[PDB]
Amino acid sequence: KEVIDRLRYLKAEIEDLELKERELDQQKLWLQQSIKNVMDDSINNRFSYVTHEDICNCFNGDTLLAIQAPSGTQLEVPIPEMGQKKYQINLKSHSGPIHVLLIN
Amino acid sequence: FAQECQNLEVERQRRLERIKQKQSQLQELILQQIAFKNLVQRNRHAEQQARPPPPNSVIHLPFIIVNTSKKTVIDCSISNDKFEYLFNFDNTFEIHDDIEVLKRMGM
Amino acid sequence: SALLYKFNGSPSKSLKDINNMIRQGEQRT
Repeated sequence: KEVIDRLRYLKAEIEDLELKERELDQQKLWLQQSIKNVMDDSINNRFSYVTHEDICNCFNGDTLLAIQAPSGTQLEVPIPEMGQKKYQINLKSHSGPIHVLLIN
Repeated sequence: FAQECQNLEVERQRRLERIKQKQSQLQELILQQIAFKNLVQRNRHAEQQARPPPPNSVIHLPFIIVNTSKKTVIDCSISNDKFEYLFNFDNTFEIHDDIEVLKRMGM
Repeated sequence: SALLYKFNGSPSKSLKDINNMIRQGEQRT
């Protein structure tokens, strides 16, 4: 039949697809690890910043608000319902205080 | 059987569409590291020709950029509950990440 | 009932969905 070895063929390809994902899942998990090791060198953390000019060059006009918080800080944005509509940002930081810079 | 053929062909494409996206975020992650490395190298060079003060002219990673209209009023509220911040806008806004601003500036 | 983002631990695809949600608002079904 045309279908029963449309099966055997498809069921022969997904394992190559399966192992490819296993590989891609291992590559991603210790690429992430290698990214974590770089951004916590104490020398690298010393120069992990951006200036006003950089922000201004990538954001034409308007009011810009820069919010800085420690890692793992959660940001929650609810739906623009009406109560006037509500546009808000709920910030939760457990590891420290947050720093807010007003860009001009 | 038949629907065992329709099930694997949908599942195939799924696997395919997912494995593809994984290989995309995988190079993005690479791009994230080289961009970070060059950003560090760039700031070290600038410091050899100048040191910028901490609260001003500098933003440390990680951070976000909130963009709204000039006529938009922004309010910041802290309550009795701990580890909570509440920002209010009377109009729409946009949020951008450290990763995207690093890409927009080159590396 | 809301979208979440994590500092240095969440994909940029998350913020894109947030920005789209804010810009579109409540939608007709």
